[PDB]
Amino acid sequence: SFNQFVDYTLQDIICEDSTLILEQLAQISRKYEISFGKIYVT
Amino acid sequence: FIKRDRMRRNFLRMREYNEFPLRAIPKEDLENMRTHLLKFQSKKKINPVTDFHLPVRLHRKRKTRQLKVLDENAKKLRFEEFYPWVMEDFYNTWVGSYEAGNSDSYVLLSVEDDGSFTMIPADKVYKFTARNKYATLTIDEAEKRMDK
Amino acid sequence: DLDLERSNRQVWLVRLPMFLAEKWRLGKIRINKSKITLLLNEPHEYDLELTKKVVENEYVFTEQTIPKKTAIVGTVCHECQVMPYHKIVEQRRNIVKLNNKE
Amino acid sequence: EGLVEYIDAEEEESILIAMQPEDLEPAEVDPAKRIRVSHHATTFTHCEIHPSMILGVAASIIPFPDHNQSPRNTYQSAMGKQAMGVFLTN
Amino acid sequence: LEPGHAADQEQAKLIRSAIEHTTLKSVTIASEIYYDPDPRSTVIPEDEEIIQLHFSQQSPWLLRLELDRAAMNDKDLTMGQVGERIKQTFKNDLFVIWSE
Amino acid sequence: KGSRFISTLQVKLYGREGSSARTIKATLPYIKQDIPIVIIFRALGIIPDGEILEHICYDVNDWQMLEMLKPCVEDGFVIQDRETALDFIGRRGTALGIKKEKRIQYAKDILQKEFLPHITQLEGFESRKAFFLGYMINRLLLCALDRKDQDDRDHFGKKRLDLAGPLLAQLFKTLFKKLTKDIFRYMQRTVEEAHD
Amino acid sequence: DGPTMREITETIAEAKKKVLDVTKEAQANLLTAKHGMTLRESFEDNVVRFLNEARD
Amino acid sequence: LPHFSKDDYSPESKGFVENSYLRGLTPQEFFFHAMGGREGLIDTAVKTAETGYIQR
Amino acid sequence: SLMSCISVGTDPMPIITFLSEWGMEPLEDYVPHQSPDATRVFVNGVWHGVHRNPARLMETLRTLRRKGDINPEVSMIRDIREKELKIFTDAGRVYRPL
Amino acid sequence: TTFRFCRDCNNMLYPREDKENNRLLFECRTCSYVEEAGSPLVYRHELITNIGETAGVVQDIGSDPTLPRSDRECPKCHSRENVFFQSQQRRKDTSMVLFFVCLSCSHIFTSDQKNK
Ligand SMILES: [Zn+2]
Ligand SMILES: [Zn+2]
Repeated sequence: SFNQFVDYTLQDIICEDSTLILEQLAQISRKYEISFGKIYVT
Repeated sequence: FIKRDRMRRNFLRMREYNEFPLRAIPKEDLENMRTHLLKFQSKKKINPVTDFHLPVRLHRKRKTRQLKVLDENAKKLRFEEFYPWVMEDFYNTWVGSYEAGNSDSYVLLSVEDDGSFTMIPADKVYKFTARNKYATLTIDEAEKRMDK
Repeated sequence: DLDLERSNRQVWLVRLPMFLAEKWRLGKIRINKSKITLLLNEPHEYDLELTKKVVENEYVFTEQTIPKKTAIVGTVCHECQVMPYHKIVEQRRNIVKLNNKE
Repeated sequence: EGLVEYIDAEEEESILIAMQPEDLEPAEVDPAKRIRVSHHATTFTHCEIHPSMILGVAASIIPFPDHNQSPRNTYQSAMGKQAMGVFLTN
Repeated sequence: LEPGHAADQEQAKLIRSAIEHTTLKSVTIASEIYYDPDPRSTVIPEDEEIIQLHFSQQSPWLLRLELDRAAMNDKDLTMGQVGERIKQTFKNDLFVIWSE
Repeated sequence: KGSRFISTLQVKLYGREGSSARTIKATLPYIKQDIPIVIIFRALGIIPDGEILEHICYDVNDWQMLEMLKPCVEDGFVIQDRETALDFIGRRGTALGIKKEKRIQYAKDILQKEFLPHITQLEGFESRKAFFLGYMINRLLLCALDRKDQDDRDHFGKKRLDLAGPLLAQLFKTLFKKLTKDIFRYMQRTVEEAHD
Repeated sequence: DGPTMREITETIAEAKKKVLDVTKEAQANLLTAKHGMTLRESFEDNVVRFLNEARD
Repeated sequence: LPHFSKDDYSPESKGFVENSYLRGLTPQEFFFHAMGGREGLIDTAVKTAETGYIQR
Repeated sequence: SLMSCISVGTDPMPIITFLSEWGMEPLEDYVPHQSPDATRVFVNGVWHGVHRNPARLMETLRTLRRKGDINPEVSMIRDIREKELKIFTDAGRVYRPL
Repeated sequence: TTFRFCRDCNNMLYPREDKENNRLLFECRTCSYVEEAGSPLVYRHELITNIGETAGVVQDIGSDPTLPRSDRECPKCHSRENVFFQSQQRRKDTSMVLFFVCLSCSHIFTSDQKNK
């Protein structure tokens, strides 16, 4: 279980919420996005 | 009949037809024109729109930084086209629907004016149903009627 | 003002394995009788299957409360599907179930 | 090689497990031997690797458990957890 | 048991029915709902014979039902008491005629 | 995979044995009350009564299931249009979708999204959702007609064991979620206040 | 005793025959449950009663 | 058990042990005796819960 | 039990994909009257269509599992009397060798 | 039972009291399509069950692994190999008769001596 979880599943949870986007108007507007990549474990 | 240990050394002891050439139709129309599959549930033999009626018209029918739910664009674009396709006269009626099960991997064999074919995939599929042919509906009286 | 070119064009739609599906994103029909056979282009030779000889109330249209330029191609004469050469396909099928991730 | 299969509870519903391989798989006396059933049935699909393996970790240590009143086995499995001994070599 | 009527096999069987709840559905097999054009004459043949027996303006529905003999013959009874019971249950409006 | 919804659709065979009103209501999530299922068949897009039964009683010759289906069918007489049913369902649960043009579209939201988090959570497969529902009510009549035993829920095949892997996962799933929300908060204020 | 063990086996075996006949009788729709219990209900009674009798 | 064909009401299948503690039980028999033995434990646990409470 | 092991769960995608390529008639196009004797196919309790010759299908599957084409932890059950074929790849099932 | 349906409308047909011709019609409550009644029967309840007792028999039932086997003959087929099972109606009141499956003429005979 633990090895399977560490190897495969742990990457999944990162994937489903990797990105969150933020936008604010101007006076053309601008928008900000933060995204997650591969997971690395020491 | 008891346990054993000394069997190991035994292992050491054991040791006509119509060829129609094809070609993908050019892509500029594919940008402008999207092709889909039409289907009916009339149970009719053909149910051709030729016999349906004339005319025919088929068409669909200060805040700060904020956490917004996400969605893949094609679904998001598909989220926006929620208007049902409707063909009418100005009296028989037809309304389509999305199936999303077999619009993915299909390329059709258009047997064109020439014997050869242009092979065309399907962008979408739609399920048009004959509706209101008997033309009865009680959307408002139903709530009262259910008490009898 | 929907356009109807013929609405009687025959089409033989086919379900294909992804390996066949992805490769098309020519043909040589050697119809034999009901021993339907198909000569693929070069690599294997996979025949056609009589998925359903007659298929009704299904039609092909194209589109270009606002309508668009809608044209109708025709009807599915016979729903078909590829008959997967096959040993390599079976080998490919076994190979297909042996992928992985990073 | 596909000589031994993996089976869960649901899969057990639709199989026919023979108890001991040579006891039953081939077709066809000391009274002190325990009386067993025969292999009248033929359409088997699996045979138990060894019936004694249905026990757990604590239970397995019981000598001749099939010669005991079953709740006694439970008691031994309980105490066996608090048996003074040597738990690790370090 | 009754003091004098003790150790009497048959006498006990008399009482056995007397208290035992006997639902009509416990003997019925099936119920048939028919349309009969004549209140007197019935399309089915088995119905016509009994009619003149109790004979010699009514709804054209027909209700017929079937019961098991042995289930009846466990708590043995007669349909004659059944019918008047049914009659006296609601009224003599529900014209009921039963097989013997 | 994904938020591990705890949506537990239920089917209720209303009406006791013998006594009338042997109609069957379901319970879609996020809905005020229970709903007769024949609406859902229309709601998912099965208008005629014959199609509804064909989605449940897979055998034509068998009729007792159809017999028990008869009352619930007539309970759906009041609706003959999917949208009418759909819009009506939108009324039936948390109707705060004040715009009626958005109130009826709320019904399609629940069925697509909140209804059966398994077989799909995209759009279009509404027919497939019906069949599973139609299959589900096929089982219920069978048990109600005593051709199958009551489902033993102590059977081990119906059990699953969650080891350290999944136990960490779901526990980690939430912990990671709270991390993101906090990162949004800091991300909001800097955009809010042009800070570093 | 060897004899006693053998006699035991006869006792167990004779019980099976009692069971076997009753089993088939049920399969021939012959067994008649007395008033107040089902056929299977009655069928189990004789079965269990035989085995307990046999052991005792 | 998966070791039996369906519809086997014979005593060795429905849970009658014919062997004796002197010469051990067969698995199918042995496993059954576990359930029968267990049922007492649960009951004895319950009686400690119930009888103790009632007596109070 | 000493032989017991717990399924870690796999991706069901290959099977379902493989199923379609071996005559599983898709459910969206299923017409029960037109195929009265169909065999419903489930995957982790998720109906994905019907079939018409399950016996051909079944032993074909097990061979793949025994070939190692299908991961051996994947449980699959053919229930003849119910006209139903089930497949499981869930994580957390309890399985033993045989 | 065995109730036809509408056409171009396809809905279940309620009965309609045809008194003038003194018969029974069947109406589609969706569209006014109406046709007669095919049988004088209207409704049967059938409190006791005698249908579905023989469920599961197909071309492949006898190829089941776990069913117990037997050796009696199939009467018409005169073949003395068969497979069998218990009554498929899982109801307590049901008797414990047996049903057998031929493999030669696939004739499905019960084990009853009372009424064949
Ligand atoms: Zn109609
Ligand atoms: Zn025969």
